[PDB]
Amino acid sequence: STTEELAKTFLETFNYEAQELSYQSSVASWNYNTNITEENVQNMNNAGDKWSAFLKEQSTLAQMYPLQEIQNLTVKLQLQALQQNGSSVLSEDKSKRLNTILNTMSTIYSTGKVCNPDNPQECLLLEPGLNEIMANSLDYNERLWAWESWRSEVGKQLRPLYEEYVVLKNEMARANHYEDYGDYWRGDYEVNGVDGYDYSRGQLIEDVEHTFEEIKPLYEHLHAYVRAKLMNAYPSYISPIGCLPAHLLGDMWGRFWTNLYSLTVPFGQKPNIDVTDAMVDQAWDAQRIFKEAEKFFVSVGLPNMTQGFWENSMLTDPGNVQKAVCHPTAWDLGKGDFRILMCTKVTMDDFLTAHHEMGHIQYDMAYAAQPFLLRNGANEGFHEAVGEIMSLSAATPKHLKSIGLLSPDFQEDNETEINFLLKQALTIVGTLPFTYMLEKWRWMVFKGEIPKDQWMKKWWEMKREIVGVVEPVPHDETYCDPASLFHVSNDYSFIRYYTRTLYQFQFQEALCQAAKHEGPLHKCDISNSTEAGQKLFNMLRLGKSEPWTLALENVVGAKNMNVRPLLNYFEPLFTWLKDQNKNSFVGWSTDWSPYAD
Amino acid sequence: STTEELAKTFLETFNYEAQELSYQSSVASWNYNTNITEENVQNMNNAGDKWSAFLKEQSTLAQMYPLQEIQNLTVKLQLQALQQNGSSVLSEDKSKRLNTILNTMSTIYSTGKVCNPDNPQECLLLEPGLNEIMANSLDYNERLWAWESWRSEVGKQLRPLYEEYVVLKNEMARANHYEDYGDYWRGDYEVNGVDGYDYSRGQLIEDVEHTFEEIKPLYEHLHAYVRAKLMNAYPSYISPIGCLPAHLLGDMWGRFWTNLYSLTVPFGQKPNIDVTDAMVDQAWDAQRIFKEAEKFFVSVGLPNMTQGFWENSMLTDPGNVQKAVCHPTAWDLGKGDFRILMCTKVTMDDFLTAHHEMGHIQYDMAYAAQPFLLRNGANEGFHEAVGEIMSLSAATPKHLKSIGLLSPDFQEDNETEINFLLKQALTIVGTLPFTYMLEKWRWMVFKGEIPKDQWMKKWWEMKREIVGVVEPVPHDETYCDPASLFHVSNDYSFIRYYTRTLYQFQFQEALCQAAKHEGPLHKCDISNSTEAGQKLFNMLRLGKSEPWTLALENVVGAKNMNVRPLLNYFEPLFTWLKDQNKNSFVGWSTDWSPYAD
Amino acid sequence: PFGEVFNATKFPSVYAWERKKISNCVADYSVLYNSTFFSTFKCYGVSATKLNVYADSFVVKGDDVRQIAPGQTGVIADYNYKLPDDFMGCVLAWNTRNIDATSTGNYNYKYRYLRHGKLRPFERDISNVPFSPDGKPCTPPALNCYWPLNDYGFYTTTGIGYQPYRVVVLSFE
Amino acid sequence: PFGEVFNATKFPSVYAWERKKISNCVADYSVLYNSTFFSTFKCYGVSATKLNVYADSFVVKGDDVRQIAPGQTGVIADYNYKLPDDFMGCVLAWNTRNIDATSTGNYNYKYRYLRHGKLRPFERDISNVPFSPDGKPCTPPALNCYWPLNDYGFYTTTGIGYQPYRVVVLSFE
Ligand SMILES: CC(=O)N[C@@H]1[C@@H](O)[C@H](O)[C@@H](CO)O[C@@H]1O
Ligand SMILES: CC(=O)N[C@@H]1[C@@H](O)[C@H](O)[C@@H](CO)O[C@@H]1O
Ligand SMILES: CC(=O)N[C@@H]1[C@@H](O)[C@H](O)[C@@H](CO)O[C@@H]1O
Ligand SMILES: CC(=O)N[C@@H]1[C@@H](O)[C@H](O)[C@@H](CO)O[C@@H]1O
Ligand SMILES: CC(=O)N[C@@H]1[C@@H](O)[C@H](O)[C@@H](CO)O[C@@H]1O
Ligand SMILES: CC(=O)N[C@@H]1[C@@H](O)[C@H](O)[C@@H](CO)O[C@H]1O
Ligand SMILES: [Cl-]
Ligand SMILES: [Cl-]
Ligand SMILES: [Zn+2]
Ligand SMILES: [Zn+2]
Repeated sequence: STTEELAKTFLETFNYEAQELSYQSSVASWNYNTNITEENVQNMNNAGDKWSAFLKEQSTLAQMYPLQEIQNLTVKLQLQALQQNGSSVLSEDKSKRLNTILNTMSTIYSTGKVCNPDNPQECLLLEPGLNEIMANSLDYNERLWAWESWRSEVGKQLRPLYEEYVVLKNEMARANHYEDYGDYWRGDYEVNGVDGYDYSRGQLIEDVEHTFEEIKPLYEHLHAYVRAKLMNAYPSYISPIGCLPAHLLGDMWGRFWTNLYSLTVPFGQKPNIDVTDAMVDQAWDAQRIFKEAEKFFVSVGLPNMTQGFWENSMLTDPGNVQKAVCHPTAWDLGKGDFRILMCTKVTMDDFLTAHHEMGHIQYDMAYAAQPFLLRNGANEGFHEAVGEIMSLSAATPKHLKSIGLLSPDFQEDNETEINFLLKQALTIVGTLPFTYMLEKWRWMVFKGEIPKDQWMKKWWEMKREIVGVVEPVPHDETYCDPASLFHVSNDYSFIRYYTRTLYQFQFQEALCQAAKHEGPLHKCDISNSTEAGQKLFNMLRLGKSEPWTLALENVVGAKNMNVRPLLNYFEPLFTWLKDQNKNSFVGWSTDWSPYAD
Repeated sequence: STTEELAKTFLETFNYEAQELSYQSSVASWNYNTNITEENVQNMNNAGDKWSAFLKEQSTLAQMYPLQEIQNLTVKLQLQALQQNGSSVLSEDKSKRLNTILNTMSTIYSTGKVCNPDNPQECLLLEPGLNEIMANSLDYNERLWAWESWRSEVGKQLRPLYEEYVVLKNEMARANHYEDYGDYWRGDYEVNGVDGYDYSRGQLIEDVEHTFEEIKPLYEHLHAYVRAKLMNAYPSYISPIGCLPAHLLGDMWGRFWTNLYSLTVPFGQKPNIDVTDAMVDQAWDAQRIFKEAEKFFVSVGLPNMTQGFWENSMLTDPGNVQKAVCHPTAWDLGKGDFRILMCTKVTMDDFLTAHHEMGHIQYDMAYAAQPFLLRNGANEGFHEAVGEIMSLSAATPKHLKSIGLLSPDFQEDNETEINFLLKQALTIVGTLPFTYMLEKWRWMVFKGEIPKDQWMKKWWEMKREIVGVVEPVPHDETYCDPASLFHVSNDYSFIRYYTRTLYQFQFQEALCQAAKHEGPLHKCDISNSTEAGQKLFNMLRLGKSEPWTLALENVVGAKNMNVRPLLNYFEPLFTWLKDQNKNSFVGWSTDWSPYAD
Repeated sequence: PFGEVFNATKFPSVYAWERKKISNCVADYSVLYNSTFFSTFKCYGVSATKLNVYADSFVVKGDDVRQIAPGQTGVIADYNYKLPDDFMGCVLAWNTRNIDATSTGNYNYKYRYLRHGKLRPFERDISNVPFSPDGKPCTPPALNCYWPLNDYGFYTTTGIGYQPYRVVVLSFE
Repeated sequence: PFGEVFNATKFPSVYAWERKKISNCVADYSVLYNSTFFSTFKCYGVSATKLNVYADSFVVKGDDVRQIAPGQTGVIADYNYKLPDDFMGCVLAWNTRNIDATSTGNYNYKYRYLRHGKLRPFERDISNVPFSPDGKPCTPPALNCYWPLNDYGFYTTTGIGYQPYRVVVLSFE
């Protein structure tokens, strides 16, 4: 028996052993999140330790089989996946220490608090403390305070830790034959052997940068309009040719402009798309929210939820006495056990949230029959992309009508549509230069292209150049502003947010095309269109099985990320913008700052 | 004074006089074709004599100007067109006689009636009586009757006249230094002195056939597919390898397979693309058709019809008491007086024709800007192609939806697409061999290659070889079947319909490029494309002031006619026809006869 | 006394235009302001009042009206009736299909289509002498000799640009 | 004496499935036909009665139940219990989550996942010897040595396809 025969038998033994440890890991981890007891945190650790120890043991064993001795993608792919070496490639102490760093950065961002200098008896966290301010405060200075505090207290603390984090993390990636840690992360998008369907790590930067140029015009116009609008809410604070003060953007970082809607809304006269109140009028309970979601997915020819989902899911918060974490999630425990943990409130945002979450379950269900190691989205940018799709079709005024939620007399005049579209751009378009920029910095830091002594100098240079955004207070290298955002100081790649964002529009357009939809792409609703489901299921059932390029081509009919569908969605807003900006400056000066000098 | 000098003044004079005479001729000609009164046939002749005599009196005087000594091309062409010898180049008797043949043939055709063997009182005229039978009967025998009566009554009558017409028209041809009348007609396409834009007479034959070879595979299948379908319609009258019987093709001659749609429709449970029923159901009238087609040309950027067009056109049959010639015609009387004469019926073919006809009018308006002598289509085929360009866009389901002849909810799939492409093929593709074959016979006859004692033998040989059609009863040389067509017995070149259909798609491929059109060519509607409108108009206003070769190149980028566009337009159907045809013979034997029994 | 020019039963040919002198008179002008009857009302002076004139009348075809203005390219401005480059008042014109055109064809109106040099402003050529493009006295039916006054021919059924238009030019001094 | 088979308090692991021979008896089969208690009831012979047999008990996973038919890809078919190509009677399955699974995990049910060559119809492999894919004796913890027998792991919370199913195969001669 050859190397390939000895590999299958090795993998098979893995899948079976992995199913049990992993199922135990998940159930324990679930019981925790749903029943926070000291007996449970003990169990989640118990099962999480075994399952992790096992992986390590297995990977080290899996490395005893050379993967270029295998002419068989399926198995080759599995063996490669299991070859997550880890920080085990480093020495005993460069692994313990690194994990020490990883944990401390985490615990600092999670426990970090700042206190009101005018009332030091009230110390605020990020959530919900500072966050509330950054979303709702109209006071420039209060806003300035929170913004600066966060980066000045927990920022400076993470600075040293982050520096060592970068050295330690880089060694690892080098020892795994990657250029740097960045290159390690780009790896997720790589494809070796299939022809044309291949994709290199660097091709990602290329395809991100090329595709990003085609976004500037839109963003610049979005920027120009919001700048004008903000000038009104903070007169004298903002220059009409300048960048936007970083602390005025709707949240702690300006990752999303969502909360700017109140003061950037195009037609403030027009009322709600919000059916929050329409839903209550019919005493709708969680049962109906999900049954509906379920009905949505069955409409495109996909399956009912599993009996176990209805039996084992947590649909409503028990309040006090048995408390739970309430962040909405889709759980794929294994052994055909699917469930959602979500503290359903009765809002529209939650009705829609159910459609996102249940997208995941539908995806997870589709790729169940794949080899254990291969059950996951095609890349990091896939799962959420499928999630957002569902949210998009459900929220269309066409769909709320269909459900019997929107008043059947409400017509789609040119104004309600730009209103909504702007709200969309504030979150979807707004976040793209921020996301690109963030990784751009991160990537360059890992290559050595940005020295320690110019970390912050180069960050803000890029926030000005790339994002149109400026520090309201100047920052020396005592700060580490980037790490003051969850993903940075918690070691998660951040480019998925970009690639997904495009994927999801690629999906949409192609799914709506499959579905004979007539109007603007933004009013689309794939509901009732089975041939859409089929076009989607074709890639949904693949999991991590075949290269994301083919996975995409299955649904869109092209081997790459194309930004063109993204523009298409926002096309009627883009025109309005170009005209609204008739006498506004479009673009920014990198030189002007609010503290000036 | 020089020469180019003295020439201008003469042309100027000719121009201002010509206009006056030519208007009086048309306004005469018109009042006849809309009121066939005795005093009107008088007047129509009169002005038309005072006009032809004039041109003759002026043609001679034109020759007195050495054109190959003039350096302004604008005036030379004008001078050149006026240097036309016509038919007065024949002797005294040979001119009155030819004109008598022509007139009699015209009258034998228009006055022909057949009377039922079972009813010497019921007689039917071609239009509507016979024609209705041919467009609608499912009765083998009825159709056999109509078809044969027509060729026995009118056809035999015409035979002697046609033979003598051949001889007299050849004599005029040779007297004007042409090989034969065939070569004479082939002249329209000729261009001398331009380099790379020249085109010779014998070069058209070469081109038509070169290009017809490429159309064969498509026609062959269409044929196969319709044969199978006609076998179900007429059980046991057709061989699965035989040519189609000529009285079964949907009209009196099989010029168009259009009326075979109802019995050849690919997918008949689909919502009908023949909007005739839709139109009737919505109680549309002639006004609605034309007013609708006007709206189409406005949408691309062209002008409305003129106050005169609406006041003066005849869009319906007056009935009896006031009788007219119903042949659809696009009139350019002169002095910016444009109208359409049409006995509009509420059908889809008439809807399409309205656009075609109005197409002509729009072309005529466009080149009203030109010197009198240059106010025409770039060649005989340009006008017809322009008509058909419009008809191309208006017939798309996309456009029917838009006018509301198709439900706004009408959803396009691959079956509706095939239905549409099939119906288009029946008309467009199916006329190609018929037309090509009709002309070749004529051409050959004029060339002398065919003797009197073989006239019908060679027609029917060619019907079998080239068109795959067979006479249902045999025909000795008392018969003259070609003359049963209006164009044959009313002395009109036919190949125009061939060239037209090529140019047609050439133009469309360029026009949809201009309208920034997405998918396959058959899905393009140029409506609302001012850009596409602009392109067309730019070649419209040139009139006959340019060689068609250059004129064409300026629209589409090609010196010659090209079949590629047509072929692309039909591709999806070709591919589908090939697979539909997998259980039947594709092609035909020339030996099977419905009468060899 | 304006309703004696416009409102005149008859009007002359362009090449033979008439001029009416208007002195010692009061005109309100409102007879012209208050009118959608006029298809053309272009003033190269103003649009006001002083209660104080030369009116030129003639018939031209629709598309020839555009030549009745300062500047202007040919045939009606060139050989018939030329307005001076600056010097100007108002130019009124109106569609007279139902008056000067007959469904059978009206050819009374003439114009000059051949002349040995452009007219100066306000000049008036009345001659019917046969024209030769190189000096030469003429006698028809000889070749390269033409009678220089063509008829219009105004039918009821023509396009607007071919229909007859009565035009009155007002001058001030 | 069929109730002594269906309703036996415990069931065998597939790899060590039990054959119980029934002769000199009369049965109605009505005790079987009528019952939504049975998830799978697929016969591969007939559907009548004669009052005359082998009964094979065991447990597999929901998704495995399909493998207990003539044909079938394998693992449970391949290495544990193989039905014969043509020859056959009936096959009865049913959900036993409440009996054969716990919220903690139940791992008493074994199956074989490695073997040199598939089984012959009705063959039974009871051996538990360390395995290497090219023969050769084996001594784990060594690489490429594995224990051929796996534990099922049946939990209340799993999906139906992962729930334990008590299966009974009836064979006719
Ligand atoms: C021949 C081939 O390429 N496909 C097989 C596939 O059928 C099977 O699932 C796998 C075993 O894990 O091995 C191979 O990849
Ligand atoms: C300026 C010049 O010499 N060109 C003229 C052209 O303008 C005129 O329209 C044409 C008609 O006779 O003759 C010449 O081509
Ligand atoms: C300007 C133009 O060319 N179109 C006009 C349109 O304005 C008008 O409303 C309509 C009604 O008579 O006639 C024409 O379509
Ligand atoms: C042919 C076509 O698509 N016409 C559309 C028409 O349906 C639409 O209502 C109108 C108003 O914007 O514009 C376009 O002309
Ligand atoms: C007699 C003649 O054809 N002249 C034309 C003239 O009408 C026109 O204004 C000019 C514009 O370029 O071109 C020619 O010179
Ligand atoms: C050796 C292996 O594990 N491959 C299996 C095989 O049982 C099956 O017959 C084939 C279907 O084509 O592909 C896989 O599912
Ligand atoms: Cl920051
Ligand atoms: Cl015939
Ligand atoms: Zn999600
Ligand atoms: Zn035509």
